[PDB]
Amino acid sequence: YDSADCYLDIQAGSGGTEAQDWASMLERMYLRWAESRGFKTEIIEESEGEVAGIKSVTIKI
RNA sequence: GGCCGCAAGGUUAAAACUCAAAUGAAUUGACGGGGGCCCGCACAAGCGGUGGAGCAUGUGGUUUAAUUCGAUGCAACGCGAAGAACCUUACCUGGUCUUGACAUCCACGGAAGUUUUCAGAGAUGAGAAUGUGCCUUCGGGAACCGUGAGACAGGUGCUGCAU
RNA sequence: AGGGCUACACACGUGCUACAAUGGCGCAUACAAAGAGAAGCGACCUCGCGAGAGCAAGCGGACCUCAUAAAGUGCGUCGUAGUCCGGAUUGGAGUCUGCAACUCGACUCCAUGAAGUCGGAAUCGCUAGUAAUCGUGGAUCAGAAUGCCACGGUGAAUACGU
RNA sequence: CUUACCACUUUGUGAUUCAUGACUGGGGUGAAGUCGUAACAAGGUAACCGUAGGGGAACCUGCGGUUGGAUC
RNA sequence: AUAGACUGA
RNA sequence: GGAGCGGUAGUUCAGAGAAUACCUGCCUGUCACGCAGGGGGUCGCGGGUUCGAGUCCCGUCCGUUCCGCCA
Ligand SMILES: [Mg+2]
Ligand SMILES: [Mg+2]
Ligand SMILES: [Mg+2]
Ligand SMILES: [Mg+2]
Ligand SMILES: [Mg+2]
Ligand SMILES: [Mg+2]
Ligand SMILES: [Mg+2]
Ligand SMILES: [Mg+2]
Ligand SMILES: [Mg+2]
Ligand SMILES: [Mg+2]
Ligand SMILES: [Mg+2]
Ligand SMILES: [Mg+2]
Ligand SMILES: [Mg+2]
Ligand SMILES: [Mg+2]
Ligand SMILES: [Mg+2]
Ligand SMILES: [Mg+2]
Ligand SMILES: [Mg+2]
Ligand SMILES: [Mg+2]
Ligand SMILES: [Mg+2]
Ligand SMILES: [Mg+2]
Ligand SMILES: [Mg+2]
Ligand SMILES: [Mg+2]
Repeated sequence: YDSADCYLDIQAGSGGTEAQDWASMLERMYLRWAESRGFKTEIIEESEGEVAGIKSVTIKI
């Protein structure tokens, strides 16, 4: 699968809302890194956090 | 498990495991959709605005080689900035330098300086002339430019949760 | 050295100008305060429709310059229309600083003439020379204010009360 | 030789105790999850006790009792 | 008359 | 296998609309709730009639039903 398209799943953990914000900060830099490499970005699913951030994101790169 | 009861259940009554506390009275604050008494353009009475339009300016976001850094409820957002074409500039691209742009200090060479060409976007580099002066134990040098050290310079680099 | 901080599918904050008749425009005519000026303030005269240009006094200033204040008053006109409102945007031609206004300054002249007809939820300031409104000056600064700081002109309404 | 006593051993049925057993009831710990906000102020329907019923859940309601309830 | 909730150094 | 019903906003339902949902701006110290302004599907898929089709007709996937028996 070295040349296969990758699918990234980011789920928040310990930290609650702050963890969700950290997850949102984590996915943003992954998307920007993929854009810099030229890879296509596709938001498969994102379950927005209750207060801030997103609990879980699945993005196809 | 035993006894009692139609039943609901009552009475007697543990163990494993887990924690370093649980708890009572009182004290100082803080808070209450508790009480009482007051103050402020805080409401109430008025006047004029913003939110709709265009433009100026700042910020978040996006973009970008860079879109420099900081300020984020009131108490950030015409804020640091009482003023970015160059400079400022701390950012990016490219061309360059490496005791250095900026300081002390050692030794050596030179006055310092003032003008002309020269190739480069410029930094810089190659020259060419001009003067080569002043205090002066006339013995010195003093200043100001270069060379070679190497102790050092340098940072708008991080932490305002060390100050 | 050049470029960027001025980038632009958007959102927010603070302001300026308007949506006009308590007004636009043309003519005439009164009343202020405060402040700065020597690599600076710049008179008078001449030229340019204009921004400004040439020449050249005065002043280190209660002396000279910046420097006609506007709102106001009189007359005329416009006559309720996106208009003789509004001046965004754009084309052309210029002036000034500065080595150099392409990115990216200010201003002038001709031309064009956008939205905007009083703004939803919501929200702000003000108790007297205050609010509202009108001009003037200064710091920064070679050039670059609708921002900041200060100066005066007209000048209200309302407060039963907690 | 025989009788009596009697150990080993055999049968049936109970008791007690240990280990284990598909499944199942509650209990204790969570540096983060979902649903509410029941208690602490008069906690926003005063709280609690016994009892009965009801409800995802903390809990709600009826009857009696207490102050270990504020304002008045 | 209505009015809920603030994880973890 | 036979006889009917359907298939439409992300979902559930009407015939291109409603509720929920989703943005944006408010309120709030922040979220929720609440207020205000918006957008969102071209009718499961194909053909044919029709000047004209989500609609009418046929075929096809797709789910829903009832029946499929007597020796
Ligand atoms: Mg028992
Ligand atoms: Mg009021
Ligand atoms: Mg506006
Ligand atoms: Mg910034
Ligand atoms: Mg810093
Ligand atoms: Mg620059
Ligand atoms: Mg430079
Ligand atoms: Mg501190
Ligand atoms: Mg800037
Ligand atoms: Mg500009
Ligand atoms: Mg003076
Ligand atoms: Mg006009
Ligand atoms: Mg219009
Ligand atoms: Mg007062
Ligand atoms: Mg000035
Ligand atoms: Mg200036
Ligand atoms: Mg005034
Ligand atoms: Mg409660
Ligand atoms: Mg209660
Ligand atoms: Mg009940
Ligand atoms: Mg009694
Ligand atoms: Mg909750």
